[PDB]
Amino acid sequence: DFCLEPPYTGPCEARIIRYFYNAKAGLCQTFVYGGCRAKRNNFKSAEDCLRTCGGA
Amino acid sequence: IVGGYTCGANTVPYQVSLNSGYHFCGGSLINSQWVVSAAHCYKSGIQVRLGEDNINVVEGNEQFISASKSIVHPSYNSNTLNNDIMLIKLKSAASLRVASISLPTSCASAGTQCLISGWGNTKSSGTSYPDVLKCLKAPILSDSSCKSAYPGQITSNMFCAGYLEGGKDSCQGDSGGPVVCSGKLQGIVSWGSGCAQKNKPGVYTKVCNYVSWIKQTIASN
Ligand SMILES: [Ca+2]
Repeated sequence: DFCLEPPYTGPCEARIIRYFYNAKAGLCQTFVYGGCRAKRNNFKSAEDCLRTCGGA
Repeated sequence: IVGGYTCGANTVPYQVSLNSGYHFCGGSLINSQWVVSAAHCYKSGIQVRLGEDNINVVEGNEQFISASKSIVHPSYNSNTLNNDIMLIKLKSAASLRVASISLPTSCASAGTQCLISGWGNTKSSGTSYPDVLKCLKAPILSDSSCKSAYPGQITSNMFCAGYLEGGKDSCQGDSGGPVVCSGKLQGIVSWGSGCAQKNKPGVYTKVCNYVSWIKQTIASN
């Protein structure tokens, strides 16, 4: 379940704000994504995040 | 920029901030209407901010201009990060605190270095984004040491710069920013393994290999 994986910033240096599902808190939180090599628990909006991972 | 120093208001006139409601990447002004940055900084709705020092407060020397076009290198590979370069056309020309940086005539050799600048994170372990522009002088490293640091990940279009001891490096928020050597734009902040880690120098897009692509692309768009 990719929804249970920790957020992945990646090797690139950008400071792009994305969302990830935090199974412990039961909600989607923001994190800094570097711009490349994104894993699946990485969404552009809280809505996309909740629709895909909400309640996992 | 980890281990750097405050550049000083508008002392790096070609440095720009890419904004999408917040600073997410840097870039370099190479023409009154064109900016060079990293391909992985591609985003819709980009506003380019020129003449910036403190990115959080309006000081009066700024020019906020929307991008009209964003051209990512046709051979950019999001997996290997090869050809990580992009051109952004400004909706209107900037009024040249603000100045363009020259493209290189030749590639720089190991030992040269260069000035790296940006508003990225300043802590190796932790998070701390600055208000003002930070600067760093780091030398270009040899291809062999770069390849030893990142086995099978370095292409001919990338070069390492920094210190093997660690402590001085580019970091998150610096991507797309300039690596200027001898008044010429030699690199674009691209990637690395963590920030300012020992034996893991920063990796940059080798600009000297794209000069003809840049000139022709600017001219036909
Ligand atoms: Ca400002």
